[PDB]
Amino acid sequence: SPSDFLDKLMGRTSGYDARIRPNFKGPPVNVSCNIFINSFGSIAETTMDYRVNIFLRQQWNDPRLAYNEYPDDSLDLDPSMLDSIWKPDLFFANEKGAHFHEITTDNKLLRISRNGNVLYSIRITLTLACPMDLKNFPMDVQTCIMQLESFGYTMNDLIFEWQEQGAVQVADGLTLPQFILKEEKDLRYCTKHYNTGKFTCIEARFHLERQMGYYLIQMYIPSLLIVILSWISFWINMDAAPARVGLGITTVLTMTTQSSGSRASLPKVSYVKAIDIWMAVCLLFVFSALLEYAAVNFVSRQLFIQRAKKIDKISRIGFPMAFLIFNMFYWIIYKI
Amino acid sequence: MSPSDFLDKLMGRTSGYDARIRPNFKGPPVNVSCNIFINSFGSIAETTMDYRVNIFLRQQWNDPRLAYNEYPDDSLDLDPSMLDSIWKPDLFFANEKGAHFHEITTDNKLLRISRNGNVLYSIRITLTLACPMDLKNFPMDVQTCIMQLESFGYTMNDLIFEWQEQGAVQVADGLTLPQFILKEEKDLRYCTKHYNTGKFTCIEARFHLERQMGYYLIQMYIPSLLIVILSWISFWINMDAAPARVGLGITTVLTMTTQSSGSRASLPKVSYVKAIDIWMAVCLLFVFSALLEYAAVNFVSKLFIQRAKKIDKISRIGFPMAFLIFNMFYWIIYKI
Amino acid sequence: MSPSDFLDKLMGRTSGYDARIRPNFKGPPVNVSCNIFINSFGSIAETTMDYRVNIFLRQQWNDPRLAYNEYPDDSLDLDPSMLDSIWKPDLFFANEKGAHFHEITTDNKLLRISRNGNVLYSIRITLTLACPMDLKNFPMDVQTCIMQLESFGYTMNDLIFEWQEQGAVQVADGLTLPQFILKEEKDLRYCTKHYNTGKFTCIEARFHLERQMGYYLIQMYIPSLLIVILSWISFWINMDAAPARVGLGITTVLTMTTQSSGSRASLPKVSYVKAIDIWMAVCLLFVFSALLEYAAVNFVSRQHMRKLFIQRAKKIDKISRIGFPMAFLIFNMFYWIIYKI
Amino acid sequence: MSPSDFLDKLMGRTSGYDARIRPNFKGPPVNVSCNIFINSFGSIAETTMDYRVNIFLRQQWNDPRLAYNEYPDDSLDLDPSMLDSIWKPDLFFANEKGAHFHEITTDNKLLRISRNGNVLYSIRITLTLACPMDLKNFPMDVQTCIMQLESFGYTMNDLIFEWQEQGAVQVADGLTLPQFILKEEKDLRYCTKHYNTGKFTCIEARFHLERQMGYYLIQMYIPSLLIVILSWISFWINMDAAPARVGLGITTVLTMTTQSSGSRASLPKVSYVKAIDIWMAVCLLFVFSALLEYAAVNFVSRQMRKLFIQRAKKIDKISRIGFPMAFLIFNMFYWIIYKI
Amino acid sequence: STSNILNRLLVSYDPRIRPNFKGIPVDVVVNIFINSFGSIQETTMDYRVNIFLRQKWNDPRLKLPSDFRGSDALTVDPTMYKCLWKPDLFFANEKSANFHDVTQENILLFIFRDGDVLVSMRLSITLSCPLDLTLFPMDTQRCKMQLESFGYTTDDLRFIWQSGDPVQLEKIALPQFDIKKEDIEYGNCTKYYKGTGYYTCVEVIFTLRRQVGFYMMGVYAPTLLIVVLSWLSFWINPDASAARVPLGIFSVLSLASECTTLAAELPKVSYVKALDVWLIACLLFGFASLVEYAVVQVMLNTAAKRIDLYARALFPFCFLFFNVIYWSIYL
Ligand SMILES: *[C@@H]1O[C@H](CO)[C@@H](O)[C@H](O)[C@H]1NC(C)=O
Ligand SMILES: *[C@@H]1O[C@H](CO)[C@@H](O)[C@H](O)[C@H]1NC(C)=O
Ligand SMILES: *[C@@H]1O[C@H](CO)[C@@H](O)[C@H](O)[C@H]1NC(C)=O
Ligand SMILES: *[C@@H]1O[C@H](CO)[C@@H](O)[C@H](O)[C@H]1NC(C)=O
Ligand SMILES: CCCCCCCCCCC
Ligand SMILES: CCCCCCCCCCC
Ligand SMILES: CCCCCCCCCCC
Ligand SMILES: CCCCCCCCCCC
Ligand SMILES: CCCCCCCCCCC
Ligand SMILES: CCCCCCCCCCC
Ligand SMILES: CCCCCCCCCC
Ligand SMILES: CCCCCCCCCC
Ligand SMILES: CCCCCCCCCC
Ligand SMILES: CCCCCCCCC
Ligand SMILES: CCCCCCCCC
Ligand SMILES: CCCCCCCCC
Ligand SMILES: CCCCCCCCC
Ligand SMILES: CCCCCCCC
Ligand SMILES: CCCCCCCC
Ligand SMILES: CCCCCCC
Ligand SMILES: CCCCCCC
Ligand SMILES: CCCCCCC
Ligand SMILES: CCCCCCC
Ligand SMILES: CCCCCCC
Ligand SMILES: CCCCCCC
Ligand SMILES: CCCCCC
Ligand SMILES: CCCCCC
Ligand SMILES: CCCCCC
Ligand SMILES: CCCCCC
Ligand SMILES: CCCCCC
Ligand SMILES: CCCCCC
Ligand SMILES: CCCCCC
Ligand SMILES: CCCCCC
Ligand SMILES: CCCCCC
Ligand SMILES: CCCCCC
Ligand SMILES: CCCCCC
Ligand SMILES: CCCCCC
Ligand SMILES: CCCCCC
Repeated sequence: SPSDFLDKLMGRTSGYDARIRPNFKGPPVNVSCNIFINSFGSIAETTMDYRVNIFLRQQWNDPRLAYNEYPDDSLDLDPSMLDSIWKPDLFFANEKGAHFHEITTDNKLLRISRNGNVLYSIRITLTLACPMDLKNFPMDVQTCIMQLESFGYTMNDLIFEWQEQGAVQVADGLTLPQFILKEEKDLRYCTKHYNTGKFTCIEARFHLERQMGYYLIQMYIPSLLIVILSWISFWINMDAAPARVGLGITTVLTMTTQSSGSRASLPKVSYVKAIDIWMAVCLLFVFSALLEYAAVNFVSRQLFIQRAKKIDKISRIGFPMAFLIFNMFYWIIYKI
Repeated sequence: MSPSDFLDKLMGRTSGYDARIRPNFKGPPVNVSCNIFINSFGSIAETTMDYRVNIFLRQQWNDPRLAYNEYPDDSLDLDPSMLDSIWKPDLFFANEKGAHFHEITTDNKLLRISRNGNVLYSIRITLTLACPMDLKNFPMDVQTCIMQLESFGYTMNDLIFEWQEQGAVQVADGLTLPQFILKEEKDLRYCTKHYNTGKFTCIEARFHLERQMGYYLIQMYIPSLLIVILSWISFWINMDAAPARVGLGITTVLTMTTQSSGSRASLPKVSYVKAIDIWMAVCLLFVFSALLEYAAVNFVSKLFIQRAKKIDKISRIGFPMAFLIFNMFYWIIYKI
Repeated sequence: MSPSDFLDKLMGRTSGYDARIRPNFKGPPVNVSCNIFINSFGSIAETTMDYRVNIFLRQQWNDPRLAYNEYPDDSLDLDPSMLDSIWKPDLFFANEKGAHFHEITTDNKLLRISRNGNVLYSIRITLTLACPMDLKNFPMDVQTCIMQLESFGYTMNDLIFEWQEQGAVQVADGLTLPQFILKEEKDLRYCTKHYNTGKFTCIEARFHLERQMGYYLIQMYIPSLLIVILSWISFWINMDAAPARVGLGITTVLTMTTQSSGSRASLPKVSYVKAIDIWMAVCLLFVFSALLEYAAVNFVSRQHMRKLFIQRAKKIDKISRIGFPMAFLIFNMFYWIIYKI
Repeated sequence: MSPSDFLDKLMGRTSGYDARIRPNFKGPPVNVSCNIFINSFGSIAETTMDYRVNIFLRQQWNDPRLAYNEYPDDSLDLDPSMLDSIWKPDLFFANEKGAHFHEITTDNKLLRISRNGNVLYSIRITLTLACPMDLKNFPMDVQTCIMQLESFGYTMNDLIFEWQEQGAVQVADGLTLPQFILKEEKDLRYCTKHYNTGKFTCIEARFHLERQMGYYLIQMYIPSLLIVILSWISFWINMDAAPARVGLGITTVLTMTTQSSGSRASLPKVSYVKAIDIWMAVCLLFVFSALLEYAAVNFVSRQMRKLFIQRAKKIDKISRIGFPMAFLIFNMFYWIIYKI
Repeated sequence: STSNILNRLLVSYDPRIRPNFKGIPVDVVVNIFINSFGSIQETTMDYRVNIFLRQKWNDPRLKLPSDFRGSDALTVDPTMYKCLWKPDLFFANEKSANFHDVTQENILLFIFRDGDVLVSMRLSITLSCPLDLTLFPMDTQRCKMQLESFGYTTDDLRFIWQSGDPVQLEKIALPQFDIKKEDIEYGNCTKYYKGTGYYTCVEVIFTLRRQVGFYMMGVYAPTLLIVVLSWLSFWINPDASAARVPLGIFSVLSLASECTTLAAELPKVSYVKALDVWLIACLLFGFASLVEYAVVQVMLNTAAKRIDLYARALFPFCFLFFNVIYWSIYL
């Protein structure tokens, strides 16, 4: 009978104390883990965290769970009984909040092999935290990690290792806005040394590059348009003082508004980002254009007309080259 | 007769019904015919790329050991507070992104055991499903958001999921949505996936969502046409004066930029160019080109006056035709 | 004798009361008379089209196997801790959109078994129901948001829901709402659902909600009126101030564009044309026409040895100056009379 | 010596261990030496005056009725499924403002019963603590946010809390924060409460938090300096360009107003005057006084006719040579005060 | 033994029977200790208080045996209240309340010799109080805290405030408010739900006075500055349109934008408030300045000097008069 077999293997008439580790008073029981990213995404910048929907699996070895009745090797079980089995108590060191999934039933899987291997796959949804470096903000390459780590035992009682092949699998249709996930995923070690002993830890690194399309368009094209607007502000008659000063005014106001929006769209980090330098240089160019026009007006008001026109002409033929060389240096430095 | 005794004999303490083993154990798998009932669709959040649905998921398998002959009735209705002591399917939504039951004044489950062994089961879930969206034709897109019913604990060889033959996905008659509209024909294909731990059965339903132009059409296109007409009137001024030509033009560009910021503030940070973006950029380009033409005419400005006036006339005659040609071409491209 | 013995005899171990079979089993259905007590409205959101209500649902069915005779009291009161061991109806709100109980220092249930068998049951729920709104007359609309009590586990022939004849939907005494104001008359229609499985009982009540025009009126009509008068005082100036008038027109056009953009920030992206969008469009059109007529006057004046061009430009300016305000008054009268009926 | 028998004998059915009476009952109170470990700090909100800390609270009391003699090991380890049947202290954070446990793949509790009777107990909590902030020196403040460990069920004579002598408050190695930087010294004071129902215990830790000046400095001082210099170059222009000067002054006034409104919008609606508010007010006052002195010069130039123009030019030159000096004096005077 | 006393007390003690089942109603005294008073949110008409709710009744079935040592008090674990009858005291203003269990469920329970019990559980109640936004920047709201029973009528349960200090706050220091003295009036608040009976109710009324500082620094100074800017726009009188119109334009636009921005946060109440009155009046003064310039232009296009001198003389006086009237009325 299947009920009698389950009862004798586990529960009342079994003698299985679901409180003692396998291989007690001996070598530690290694727990081979392998996650499966079901759906990535939701990379928030303000909260400095991302949400991942993992399909975590792990398979240890329990010697006191061997059976001999059924000829099958991989006997599948009911996710309503795996609460009466000793299980690893791995926790994510930077979970920042997480929960199970229970829809129409629990979302656990149990599979006891013939020799004693026990598969265990639950469907967790983490919102992990990863410190970011926004120095090269429009073209940054983030590295957000998860740290699988035990909590109950010392290293001598529980060791975590990844599978040799296919440790971190990725869904075929996994797509992201903005960022794009790389292919290589490092599997390092994170052995912790707390005040209460050594606790095992394994971490995986996800290299996350950022697509430059949206940022490029939205906060680069308007800047170029405003710079060209200032350039055509050079291309106007000298006598139109109110017109030129007003056009300089609207260029300055547009740059200020765009800089405020760009700085308000990101967390208030201390250092200067790669796009803040671009905004600052564009604003400085517009302000210097207004300054040089005021200088031309002062010189003309005080042979004076000839030198004012010469200054205007050298300005008109000089700022475009300076802007081009600045653009070339900026793009060559921030693309290496 | 005692209904309490009948229920206890059928299942519970003095029954021998072990509610942990699949019906027809070590034998053929059991189909779980599913048919949902969407009570309230909607909440199409574009920023997070997800939507909320309130289904009445139903399923009816066949349990041979639940056949009864004591009661003369066939469709015996049971209590939704005691169905936790039977075998139940454990289907989960592969892209649920979080979901919960409903428990108000009582549980919201239904149970109905037929005479032969058919068991109805209709719970009331509230999902917030995830569907990647494609925004190439942003105002005229045809979105395809799906729900993937899929089992978790049992293998494909131990389980088959199928949709009901007739009327599988029912829709509330009074259902209505803002923005999108739900189509009548819905696709119901298979999604049998091959995980690393075996083949799991899966069934998905496709929901086709058109987009109403009304809000977007009016509020993003009518102002653009008005500003284009304003630019044409700016062409229709004679030699006039600076404000006449420049002013009219200065407003036109300013408003079309306001239109830019407006069309921009409501979408996720997507990389590729949208469809409304093309129209908005072309409108801005037409306004800027009218301003540049006016300038060139001013730079040109009795023979030079005659040629400048002829250029102005040929512009006022040709630009509306070019705009009409562009409008027709754009609409035919995005309406096929 | 012993209250504990009485409780155990009436339900529990030494009772034989199975709290899984409905009263009048294999017989007529058990009607459940319901009457809510709206403690407080609030949070009537437009973005998500839902309103949060804190109802005080009560109901009273007839359970024959709860009769007692030893006690002389008729309205015997029990505890909200032992009502789980009795049969209860399983009504759910078909458009609840999420809800939860209240559990502070205890639960918030009440059990009151009467002498004959009537059982009162009054739990305290906090619903956030969903009601599709009609925003055609958005600043001057009257809404109708409804709740639908409905059973799920049983059949119309096994469970019928009815409202009380007198005082079916009470209202808190000092109840007030921001924006909307609640009416006095509330409809009580029927809601009998026909699902695929069959007929399930449902009963609904309708709350007629008008909208106050104070806030919308003030802070979305006064600025538009003031900007229109700004265009008028631009009209009331000499024609030599071409840069000044064109700059004022630019500012006013930008202001109306910005205000119209800020109009829709707090409303859903509804397809059809609202009530106040027409007003904003007409104000924008009036400012646009003011700038346009300035352009026309500049064209006429500069079209020029005759003073007839200047004379006709001045005549055009004067006639527009005296005419616009009348046209705005006519539009305002038409709009108000047609949208206040 | 079966593990199943030994665990039951030590606690549970065949033990006689009543997990409802404190150790050393009807006697001296039991010390509970505590030592937290900041796993991940941050999320320092300004509007709600709260910060989220992810601790790893540990505590080790002495229960004499848990001693064992069978196993030769001293640091015996027990089950996170067992500690619900032993007496535990009930410390609660007096300013928790909301908290929750952590349960992923299992609970997150550690139990370690020593040979003599010491019982280690380390849970993983994620508090969102509340600390009132003094925003007088807002861009350069040194905040002090605290947590108060304290039980809830006993009296002073029943349960004593103390900090560990060496290494009481540990910090994760690679811990970093946006904006603020967490110091090294952490005061460990006493916060013993005297409620209406008796004297209760209260141990607190102080985290001194400085504020980095980068973002605030750049994004709300560089534009202000640029606009003030724009007002100065408005000074350095022709007197006849009345519309140009008026427009430039109006633009500077509008920019300062918008920047002040934006700066005020990122902080709670506090009553007193901040440190950046003084700077923004002074910059706005300088811009307004600049436009006003232009207005005065324009009035003077109109109303010896030639002498009036000469004195107007003299006033303009005095303004253009003096304003910047006054602004430099104000800048030095302001920076020397809010740095001491 | 040690716990045998409480086992004997709780054996044959039915927790489903209130004390004096057929006798007089149990008199429950209530004491509240506000550990931390939260920030009131004008947007949603609610605030978040954090109290150490305390109750104390008399249970004759829980008299301590004469063999009990210790003077009067017998404290027990927080995990034992499940076997004791407890009043079903609930808050009638709560929106979404919460318990508190960070390490163990925070409930204290004292038992005296005469049978009195003292439950001092901790809550995180989130009340709702309807504000009165007339005189908005200078208002004194009164936000309540109603405690009432649910499942027992007045014949069984009644709540009486403690004869000492029912509220024991020590230091609060709200970010934008300040509470000094409050009244515990409407002590009796018993409600009568139709067809059910009389339910006991008690009520605490606070006085959340609002500090003017932020708003006096928020709108008063910028608006006064803009009005003075319009005055100095009068002062120049260059008769240059391109230099005189933009000042009035900027004044009007800045007033409109500031009004919209500062009103985009308060709840959408429908009645004139002090802030709206001030903004409307100052915006009207700016518009009247622009109309004055327009009339100067039309009269000049008796001289413009006379009318400009009159305006420069009278607008500062009129504004000062309005300011005095406004402050006197609203203070
Ligand atoms: C349906 O269920 C029966 C049950 O024995 C099974 O044999 C069959 O494979 C299932 N699938 C089909 C063909 O519907
Ligand atoms: C409920 O009312 C229906 C309609 O008259 C009736 O069949 C039934 O007797 C009532 N309830 C009872 C007593 O079963
Ligand atoms: C610490 O524990 C000892 C023994 O129980 C007790 O005597 C002492 O009073 C406790 N702590 C203090 C200093 O109160
Ligand atoms: C409050 O009034 C009710 C209603 O009459 C009454 O039953 C009760 O005795 C009164 N209690 C107090 C505290 O005055
Ligand atoms: C809801 C009453 C509305 C009364 C008419 C208001 C008219 C305001 C505009 C006047 C020009
Ligand atoms: C809700 C009553 C509203 C009365 C009218 C207020 C008008 C305020 C603006 C006056 C210029
Ligand atoms: C509810 C009475 C409204 C009276 C008319 C108010 C008009 C205010 C605007 C005046 C320009
Ligand atoms: C220009 C007149 C505006 C007010 C019209 C009022 C019409 C009557 C309304 C009755 C509710
Ligand atoms: C490491 C300190 C950085 C301080 C900010 C520097 C800003 C430089 C750019 C200013 C336009
Ligand atoms: C806390 C008292 C605040 C008084 C008002 C200060 C105003 C400063 C800005 C003036 C432009
Ligand atoms: C109700 C139909 C709406 C059709 C699209 C909007 C038309 C706007 C016309 C001004
Ligand atoms: C760069 C995006 C091109 C999109 C397709 C071509 C559009 C032609 C519009 C006239
Ligand atoms: C207290 C009455 C307020 C009436 C509306 C505002 C009048 C403003 C006049 C300047
Ligand atoms: C059904 C909407 C038709 C909109 C037509 C607009 C025509 C503009 C010239
Ligand atoms: C909108 C303001 C009109 C002012 C007209 C003044 C007429 C004076 C004769
Ligand atoms: C269905 C709304 C029609 C509104 C017509 C307004 C006409 C104004 C002149
Ligand atoms: C952290 C010190 C900053 C000093 C800034 C001085 C700016 C002088 C114009
Ligand atoms: C409490 C401060 C009141 C200030 C009133 C305004 C004084 C000019
Ligand atoms: C500018 C006048 C202020 C008056 C304040 C009120 C004095 C009683
Ligand atoms: C990789 C993106 C290069 C942009 C160059 C713009 C001139
Ligand atoms: C790899 C991208 C190089 C861009 C060069 C731009 C000059
Ligand atoms: C479809 C209704 C259009 C009304 C337009 C009014 C100007
Ligand atoms: C800040 C303006 C400087 C002008 C210098 C002119 C020589
Ligand atoms: C010119 C002011 C310098 C201040 C330096 C403070 C460290
Ligand atoms: C604390 C007040 C400082 C004022 C400085 C004025 C320059
Ligand atoms: C692929 C990005 C194209 C952007 C063109 C402006
Ligand atoms: C890292 C600094 C780059 C500066 C480019 C102008
Ligand atoms: C269906 C929309 C057509 C728009 C033509 C301008
Ligand atoms: C302007 C032409 C529109 C055609 C739509 C099918
Ligand atoms: C030119 C294409 C017309 C299509 C009409 C349906
Ligand atoms: C919309 C106003 C038109 C006036 C024509 C004289
Ligand atoms: C505290 C008063 C500050 C004034 C600054 C001008
Ligand atoms: C800004 C001060 C001006 C003084 C004129 C006499
Ligand atoms: C603005 C003040 C001018 C005073 C002239 C005597
Ligand atoms: C800040 C004072 C300036 C004075 C100019 C005359
Ligand atoms: C930056 C200071 C400039 C001073 C010119 C006189
Ligand atoms: C509106 C003010 C008019 C003043 C006329 C002397
Ligand atoms: C701003 C004050 C003006 C005084 C005129 C006599």
